[PDB]
Amino acid sequence: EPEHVQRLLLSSREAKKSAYCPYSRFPVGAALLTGDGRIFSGCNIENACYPLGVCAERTAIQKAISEGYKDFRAIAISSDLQEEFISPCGACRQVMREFGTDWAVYMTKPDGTFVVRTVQELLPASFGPEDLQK
Amino acid sequence: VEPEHVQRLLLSSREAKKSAYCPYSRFPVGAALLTGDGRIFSGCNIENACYPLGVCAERTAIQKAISEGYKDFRAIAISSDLQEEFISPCGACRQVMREFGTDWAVYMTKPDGTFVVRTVQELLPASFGPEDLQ
Amino acid sequence: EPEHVQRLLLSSREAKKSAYCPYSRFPVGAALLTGDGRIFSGCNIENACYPLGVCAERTAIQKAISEGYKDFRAIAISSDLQEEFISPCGACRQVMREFGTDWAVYMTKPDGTFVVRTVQELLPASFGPEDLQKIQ
Amino acid sequence: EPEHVQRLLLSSREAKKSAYCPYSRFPVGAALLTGDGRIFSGCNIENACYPLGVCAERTAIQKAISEGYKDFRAIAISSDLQEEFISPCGACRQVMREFGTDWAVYMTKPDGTFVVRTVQELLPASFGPEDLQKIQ
Ligand SMILES: O=C1N[C@H](O)CCN1[C@@H]1O[C@H](CO)[C@@H](O)[C@H]1O
Ligand SMILES: O=C1N[C@H](O)CCN1[C@@H]1O[C@H](CO)[C@@H](O)[C@H]1O
Ligand SMILES: O=C1N[C@H](O)CCN1[C@@H]1O[C@H](CO)[C@@H](O)[C@H]1O
Ligand SMILES: O=C1N[C@H](O)CCN1[C@@H]1O[C@H](CO)[C@@H](O)[C@H]1O
Ligand SMILES: [Zn+2]
Ligand SMILES: [Zn+2]
Ligand SMILES: [Zn+2]
Ligand SMILES: [Zn+2]
Repeated sequence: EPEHVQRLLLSSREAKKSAYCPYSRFPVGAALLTGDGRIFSGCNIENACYPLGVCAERTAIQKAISEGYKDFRAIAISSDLQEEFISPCGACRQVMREFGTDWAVYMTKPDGTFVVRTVQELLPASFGPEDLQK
Repeated sequence: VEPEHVQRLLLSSREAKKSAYCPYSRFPVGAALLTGDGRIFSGCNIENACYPLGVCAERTAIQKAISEGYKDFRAIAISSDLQEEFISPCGACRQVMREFGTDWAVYMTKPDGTFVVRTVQELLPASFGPEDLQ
Repeated sequence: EPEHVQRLLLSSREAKKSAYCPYSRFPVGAALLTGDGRIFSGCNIENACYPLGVCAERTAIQKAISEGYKDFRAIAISSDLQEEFISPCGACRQVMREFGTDWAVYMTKPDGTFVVRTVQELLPASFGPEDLQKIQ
Repeated sequence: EPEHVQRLLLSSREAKKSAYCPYSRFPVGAALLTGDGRIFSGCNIENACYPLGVCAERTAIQKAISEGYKDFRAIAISSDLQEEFISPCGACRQVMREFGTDWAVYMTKPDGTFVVRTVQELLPASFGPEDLQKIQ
């Protein structure tokens, strides 16, 4: 829905302002839209020990889940990288996939252009909960 | 930390634990942190079918706080369903805590409300940190 | 099958025996084939704190890199799932991609059947070194 | 220094040469001594996505486990930092603890000086395997 898309894209851009990224100096914002229209946002949060950082998409998803929301319709991602749409890393894709494959990922540039792909399209033939079921 | 803030933290952590996404371990964890200005942020563990892609309660709480512009932390309380052990932060959580200072308090609780309190410094002595990269 | 595929399949199946997986009871093996024909094995190694585990594919890659090998041709993955091909998680795909998009992932079943996809296919529109302007 | 200490320190220093760290430009080496005398080396291996990196200590431990070794006597860590002994991060401490608390961590400087602490001392009142035991 055009109302929700625009709010989501702006929320992702705004979330970027809170990024804690003194090591990469590469800020990332994300915003997730739930089934009932609520938006949760997040940013990357780095650690002196690089592996202990977290991505924007996961900050947003983790916030939503902690507040009792597991039904996601879309997630938008923003960065300062001008030359390419910001794409989720594989770890973020796997966390997205834990909560379904059919939902939309908006990969943006600072100028407001974007491309959309589903979680399924971004993580084909995925490992998932089904592997551990039965 | 005032007994009133401690009680608020204990209740917040236990309440947050109810939202835990942990179908793999069936080991729910909640956490609540207190900022300098008295705001409380809570979190829970959020697991993934690929075990390494989960996140701990403490980090969900810290990441939520940072995403909303708070990096000044006074205390964090942790809750679990383990009756016989105080719930202790894993080393990754200790390292994320340490990114935001060593002097603050960690309340490791039991379900009955008894707890052990230690500083981040005490839990992670001679720590790796931002100074290693200066 | 070609000799190198036979090698990948056997080494990956063997690697699974070393899995440290008391929590999931889901053992995974991986075998990584380098450009010069050397195979590096790996397995999942879990931790009481679930997020601190590592996957088989990353164990294998990390072993190869630590020994000075960065030219990877193929990696095979093995599990105990008889009725599913074992697929790499997104984190493993991202680590694979750090070392290139143009190499093969063999997703196997215990009966020795498999599906092959490239890293590029498994991680379309990949985040990577270009995002940090490291390709210069 | 005892012969096994000399070996640990030299192997850890040598392991640093293999570091894949184009993002931090902060190379780390580790050397893990098993009960039977075998040394496993490791180095940090970074990723364009910073969280997908791995530390030297875990590279070494994961290699050892993958080859069937779980009895660890000591681990030494090396870096290019002259001003500070290189200390393991909390994640590495937690992985060390999965395999016991009574063993030794040598935190070194490039000049060969070091401080030694046990895993227990570096990770007091630790979360561990017992937290997840079925019967309590
Ligand atoms: O937030 C992100 N989302 C994408 O999925 C990948 C990249 N990032 C973050 O960008 C910085 C550089 O890797 C890191 O801080 C990293 O976590
Ligand atoms: O939230 C946690 N806090 C402590 O730091 C460690 C343990 N956990 C969580 O407990 C489950 C079992 O490892 C996992 O889901 C794990 O993330
Ligand atoms: O080794 C793996 N490779 C694939 O990328 C994903 C699955 N795994 C491992 O399987 C167990 C369950 O998630 C875990 O121990 C997990 O790390
Ligand atoms: O290997 C390490 N051992 C210590 O436990 C912590 C630091 N590191 C590594 O140093 C770089 C900067 O955080 C990173 O590549 C990081 O993984
Ligand atoms: Zn990511
Ligand atoms: Zn933890
Ligand atoms: Zn994996
Ligand atoms: Zn480490």
